[PDB]
Amino acid sequence: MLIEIHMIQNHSPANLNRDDLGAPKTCYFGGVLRSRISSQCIKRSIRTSNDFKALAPDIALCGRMTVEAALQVAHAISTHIARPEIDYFVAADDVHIGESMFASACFYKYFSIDWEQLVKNLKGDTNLAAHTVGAFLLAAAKTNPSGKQNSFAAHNYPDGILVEFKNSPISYANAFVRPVSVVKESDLVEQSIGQLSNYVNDIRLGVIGFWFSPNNRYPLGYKHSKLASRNIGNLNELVGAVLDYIGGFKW
Amino acid sequence: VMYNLLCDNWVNVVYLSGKPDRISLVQTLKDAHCLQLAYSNPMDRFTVFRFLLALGYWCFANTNVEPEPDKPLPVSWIPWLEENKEYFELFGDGKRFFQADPSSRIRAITDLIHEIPTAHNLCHFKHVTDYIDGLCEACCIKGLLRLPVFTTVGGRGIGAGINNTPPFYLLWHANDLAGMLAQNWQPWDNMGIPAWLGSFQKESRVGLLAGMTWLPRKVYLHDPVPGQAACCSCGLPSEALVYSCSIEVEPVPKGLEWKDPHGVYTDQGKSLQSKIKLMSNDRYTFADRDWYSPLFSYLHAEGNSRQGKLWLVGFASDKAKSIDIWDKIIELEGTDTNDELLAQLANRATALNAMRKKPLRGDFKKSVGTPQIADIIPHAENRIAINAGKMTENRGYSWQDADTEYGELLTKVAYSLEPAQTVDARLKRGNFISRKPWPIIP
Amino acid sequence: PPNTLFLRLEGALQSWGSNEAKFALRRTADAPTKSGVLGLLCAAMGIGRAEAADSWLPKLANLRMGVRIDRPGIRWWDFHTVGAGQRMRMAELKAPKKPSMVGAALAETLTPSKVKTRAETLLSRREYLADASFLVALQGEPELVAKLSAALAKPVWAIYLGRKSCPPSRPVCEHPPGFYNTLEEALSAVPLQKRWHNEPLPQILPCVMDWIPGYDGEHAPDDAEIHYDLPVSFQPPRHLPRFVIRRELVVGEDVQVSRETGTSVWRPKGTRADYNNSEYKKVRAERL
Ligand SMILES: [Mg+2]
Repeated sequence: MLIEIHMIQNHSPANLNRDDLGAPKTCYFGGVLRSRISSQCIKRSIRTSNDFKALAPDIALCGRMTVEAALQVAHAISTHIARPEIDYFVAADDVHIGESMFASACFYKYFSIDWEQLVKNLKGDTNLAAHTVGAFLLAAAKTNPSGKQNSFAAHNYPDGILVEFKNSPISYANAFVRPVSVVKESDLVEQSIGQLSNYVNDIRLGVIGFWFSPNNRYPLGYKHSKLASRNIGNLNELVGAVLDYIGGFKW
Repeated sequence: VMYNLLCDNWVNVVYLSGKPDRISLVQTLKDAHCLQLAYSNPMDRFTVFRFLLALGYWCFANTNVEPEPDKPLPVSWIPWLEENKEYFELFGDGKRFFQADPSSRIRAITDLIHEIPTAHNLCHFKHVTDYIDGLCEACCIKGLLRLPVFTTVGGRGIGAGINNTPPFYLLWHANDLAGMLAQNWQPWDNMGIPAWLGSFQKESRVGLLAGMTWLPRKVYLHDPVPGQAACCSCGLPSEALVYSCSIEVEPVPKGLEWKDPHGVYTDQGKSLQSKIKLMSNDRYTFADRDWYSPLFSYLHAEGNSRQGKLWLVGFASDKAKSIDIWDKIIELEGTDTNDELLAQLANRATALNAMRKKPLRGDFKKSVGTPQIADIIPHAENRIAINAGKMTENRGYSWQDADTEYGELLTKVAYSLEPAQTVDARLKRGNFISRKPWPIIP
Repeated sequence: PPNTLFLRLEGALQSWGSNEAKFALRRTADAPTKSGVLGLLCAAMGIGRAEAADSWLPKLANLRMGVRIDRPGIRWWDFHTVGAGQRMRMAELKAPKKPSMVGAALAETLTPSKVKTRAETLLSRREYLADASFLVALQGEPELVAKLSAALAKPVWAIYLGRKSCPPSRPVCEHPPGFYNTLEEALSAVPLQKRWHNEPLPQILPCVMDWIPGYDGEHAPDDAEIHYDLPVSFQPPRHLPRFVIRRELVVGEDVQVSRETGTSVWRPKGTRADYNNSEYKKVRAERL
């Protein structure tokens, strides 16, 4: 059984990951250029952080030197066309013009957890496997890369999570083939979550899922569809729901 | 304990019917027209080739029979290596192949590979531990034959091979053993003494047989100790391997005017090496492999224009670490020559650096300039690079025909770099889509 | 009964490594290689890495490999850093004098403190392919294809697309297996799918096929290539050259084009209720 986490978050003007020339990392999707944050950034972003440190843990989850790690992280991708910009800065003497650059985008992320490998790596432990899964959930919901954060204080918090228990690993990145155009009667986040809605409404017509949104801000689906099993209003409650669907489990 | 190349099977070849195998040197000389040499790394495929080249040169030297094209190799080649059976041995207390007297500088048999890390190298992409894992005799032979051609410097007091920096290695490819043997048969009046004969001497200032088989290092190669896992080079499950040996460094004396036929030299006589790294610095931009360097050069000094497949081997280095080795194949016939256009084609990386480095507006010192163009350079480069043999001779594809390939990707870039909805936005995109690389001859 | 199964590969980014990477420069190939699909199928069945070489790899290596190119990728590069702020493991060990004790006898005396650590930064650039689609159609025994399809219906381990960070965005088990005589007819049988209504469509769809040995003899053609992606062992890796040909298939005569079968844009709901509709007048009258 695989536990799959769907992740939509908005981010302020900053530069978390850069290449050798310094540019914001960028992939190609849907006929245009996409803003990109590496999966090997979210790893060593969540990993070795203080909030996550709460048989040995953090080895069965993410490996180090035939460890067979049971967590897989994918490349975050923007839901609109990448729009880079370059800032001009000068230096003082208090007694020449350079260039820095930045990008702003809303990213979709995707998390997958293998339960059987996690239990096998726990030497038969089961409460510890669910404990580590919960720990990774609370870490991943509240972790950012430590990029150029002193100058661009990018400390945004998410806007929707849907969790899945499907039979085989499948992402929803193909929902963002068409780039999102902002209309007057909506915003970027609402249209992104609607594009996520009109790809889970399909497939079944053509499994279950727990959904959470903070104080139920941007409800999944723009009708009364049952595209998500339950809609919840807390991060702890969503984690407890995940543990409850795994089995009798208290947080 | 006892190992002989003529009898024991080490030559990893693939038959033309579709079955790869490992047969011996005598058997490869026997069949020689229904197979191809099967070695994934360019180094082994070049070294086994040069050893067969030296063998055929010595067989012509002591037999005086040429190998006719589209025919089996001469039969009289076989008994001469049988008579001189004592000169091809891998072990024993006596005459040894690619070995010399032992010494005290004890090193494990891992430095004989440029891709398997040893000493202070980073074993992050290949987890190797010293005096734990070793190589088989076929792998020992393969690592032995690479010292003449890919010997770079080793720090303080240790030099390179006879060619100093190993340059490009260009040769002509064919689909059977006689095919490539028969395309590079040009002999010389002076041969020399190859390395498999008696104790080599520098003597005076070389030739053909002695030129290729120069020994910058001596190797010990002790007997295979009974250590067992499988392998690490070709992964084959095998028997007792060798784990420790000796290597001493032989300096090359000053002078010694030697010209490698496959090697490529520059205007000053220095070697012409690859132009690749892992980083796009202020004086380099990462595009693809450099197939355009040894072209306004091969086409005037050695090799000239001839019909066949020109195989390019580009082996990069810096100090004592290899970074990237690649191969390529291009098709030519000899469709005239424009010296100026070949010169511009030999000088292209500076044009790419100048195209990347251009500021979007204004001008600033130490300005990196448009790094998304640095992202899209490799795709148009690899779309261009399929007809390298057609760009070289200018049959139907030109610099201007190569210029059009950038338009689609670059129009895709212009939307992102100017994501506005003004008249000025689309006009800047139109000016931006007219950026083309410009030719620089010197 | 069906004799050949079908696998669908698609993702935002993918990479399939070639022979031309023995260092920190990892280059990719144009198409998914045989070894990649063999590894994914071994993961889906759940065979051990030490077990693949024992009567499990050649059994599937006897199959015929067939790939079709729906839409090819843009060559992309990602800059990778290893060991920022940490100390890495280096390969040197002290010389144990006598050469009689080496290998496994030496490894019994190895300690965690015997190793030495170096703090540096290992830089690499890895190539990925963006927006690419492929179909893998493997022709084998009908029982073997049934076992393969049952295994990929529910994979024991998680599956990726060449590298562990490349996720599936379409089902690999989307296509049911069928019975066909040739790989060409099988690759032409699976149709071509569109995502949205107006987009470029490739008029030619390249296909990669294994070179049939024909009768006894029949030396390889001049237009065939070599490829070192026939795996014999996976720990440590052992790879074997193979013969590869290339064929092409023109769209519109042996592969059809399917419809969109869905909606791409999301858009808000309908405001602007009509005041001339009959239901409006009925509800207005009842409310009055
Ligand atoms: Mg070996």
